[PDB]
Amino acid sequence: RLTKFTDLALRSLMRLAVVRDGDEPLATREVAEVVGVPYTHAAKAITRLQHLGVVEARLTLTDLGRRVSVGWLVRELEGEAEVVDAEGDNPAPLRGAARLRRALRDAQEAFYAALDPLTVTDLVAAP
Amino acid sequence: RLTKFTDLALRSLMRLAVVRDGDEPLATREVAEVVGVPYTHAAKAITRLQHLGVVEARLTLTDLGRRVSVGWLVRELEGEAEVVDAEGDNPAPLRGAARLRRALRDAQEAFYAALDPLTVTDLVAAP
Repeated sequence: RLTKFTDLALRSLMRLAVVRDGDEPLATREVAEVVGVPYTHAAKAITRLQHLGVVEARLTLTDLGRRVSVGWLVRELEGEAEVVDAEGDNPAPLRGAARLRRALRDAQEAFYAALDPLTVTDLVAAP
Repeated sequence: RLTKFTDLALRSLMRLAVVRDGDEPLATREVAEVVGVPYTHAAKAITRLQHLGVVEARLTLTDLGRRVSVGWLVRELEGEAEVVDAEGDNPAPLRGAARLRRALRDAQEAFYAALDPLTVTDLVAAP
């Protein structure tokens, strides 16, 4: 599974990918409603997506916002979760623990490897 | 990342892999201490590992307990977590949501694909 935040940001920019013509006014209120979350979590996602340069804030996607690999975007959004959340793991000494930790980091990289090929435009497509 | 339970069971049978000679008496009390968790969670892991046939309970590993693929074992331990935990996800309608859900299930399968090659004996090894 993923991160609740990583999820949130993905859904958010995925929704901002949707409208491309003069469809409507969309800001943090509109998208906080749309993806179905409080405004407090959606400001966090919108801003961390502005700091990663996908959202230009006057809200729309940037060209960066559309051509970016999702596996990398997930790495960047979920890596901070790997920092904050995994600091309170503190597991005990077990024989072979680090050899597993190696394997788990690898399988995670395969998870990310399957998501590196695709963009947000691939997510919200229409053949 | 993984499941707290999946983790727990892995560490448990990994510890039961350790002693193979007449080293000591090991039961659910000993291993609940060893991997550093309450007895209440460790009985759940020990039993779900007996129902998956890796632990013979008179506690040791079975031959099944040693030659099993970990990617499959994780699939089986974390799949029930995919049932219980993901029932309370209930996400809202988003354009392209199911195409993502496809991708996320795939990347997960790549995560598991990297863990399918290895056993518990590979985890607790010694070249």
